[PDB]
Amino acid sequence: EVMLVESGGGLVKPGGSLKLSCAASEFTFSTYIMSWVRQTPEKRLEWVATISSSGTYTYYRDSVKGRFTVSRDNANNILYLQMSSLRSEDTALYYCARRDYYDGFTYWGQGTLVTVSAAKTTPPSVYPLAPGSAAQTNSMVTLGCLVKGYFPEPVTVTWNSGSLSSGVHTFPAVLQSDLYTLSSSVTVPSSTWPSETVTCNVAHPASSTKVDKKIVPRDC
Amino acid sequence: DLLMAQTPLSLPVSLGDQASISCRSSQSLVHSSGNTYLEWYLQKPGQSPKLLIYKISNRFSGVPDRFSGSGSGTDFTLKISRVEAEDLGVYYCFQTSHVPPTFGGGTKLEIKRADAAPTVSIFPPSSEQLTSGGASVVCFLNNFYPKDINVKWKIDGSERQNGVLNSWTDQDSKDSTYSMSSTLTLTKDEYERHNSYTCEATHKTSTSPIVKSFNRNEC
Repeated sequence: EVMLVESGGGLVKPGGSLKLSCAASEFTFSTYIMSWVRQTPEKRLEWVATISSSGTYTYYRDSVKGRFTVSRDNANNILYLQMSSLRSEDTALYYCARRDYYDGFTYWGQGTLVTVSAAKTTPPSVYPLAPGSAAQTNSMVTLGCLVKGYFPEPVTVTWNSGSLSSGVHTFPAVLQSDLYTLSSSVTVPSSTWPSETVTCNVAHPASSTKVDKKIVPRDC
Repeated sequence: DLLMAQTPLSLPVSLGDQASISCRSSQSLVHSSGNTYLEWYLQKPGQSPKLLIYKISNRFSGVPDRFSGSGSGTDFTLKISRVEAEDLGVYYCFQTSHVPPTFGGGTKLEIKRADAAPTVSIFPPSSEQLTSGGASVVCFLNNFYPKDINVKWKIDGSERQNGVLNSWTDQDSKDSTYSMSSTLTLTKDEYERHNSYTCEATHKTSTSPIVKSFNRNEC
């Protein structure tokens, strides 16, 4: 039941500015210290900012002081992070977290990704991966979707709007030429495809794009 | 500044066995009050970090007894008395006894399980791509263990490295395996001047190559 949902992430130019928000529910938000914590591309965690329950007192990691402002809306239960003079250093997945005084960061949101770069927003080209030169070993079939040439991270990939998750591998994006490329694979029973619809759902929030791609068998 | 060093960087351990992860700070974490504000977090793959321990040894809500934290001064240890597959991920220590609050760099816990051979599949470039002037061939190598793998591409019998991009997942919780994709990208022009395309792998479980191939003219 405790929920923290961040938004506002995406691409920003070096030296530019952005505002993250974090909507909280199912606890009394206005009586908790709240924090922002980021995770760098090298997977290190860095504390960013903390704000007192009333908003009166704020604390910042040195490297953001004078650049970031943490604030809150205790009526609507929203935590904010205004970010200016952004730098490559600031590229990270940003989490809001409830901070229970000295008893920890107790609850964390899902994170919103911020990429600071002069490259351009590019929506993905999505291509089906239908198996070739195969038909062997076990009774499963593996399918996929190639998600090619997009910027910035992230994308979200589901299969049949989430129903097929248990057979799913989505690979990490590899960066080639200020563009990312990934693939996602789904393995289902040989009985269910091609007799049934398998569809990958790709969302790229930075370009406000969603793509649905039904995987249909190759033929001559 | 106050720095925190974790060791080991990666921790391979078998199910039901014991693991211990250590965190060492560059100065005493004893705050001026006499308290020590050391916490541990677990980030499971694809999730947000989760609090396990606060104030050295107190377990957060829903954290089982088989996790335990101890230490004092500059040396702290998180212990998992009996490792389950769900304990997989990266463990981070964190201090807020001294300014500024800092995390350790993380310890990856790897589950040591039985050997698992890759399921290899090869995917010819969709004809939808080719109008773009490029062609991407994808090869999946799924659900194998250990992570060590040798993947090559051949084109009409000759090896090809130029244009190959590889990516690999983290260990998967459900079965404790790794997966890998390998993608060979050519211009359409070069793609059309070759006929046979081949992804092959060797692994602990298969020293003779696992070979998946297709012909550009087949449909």
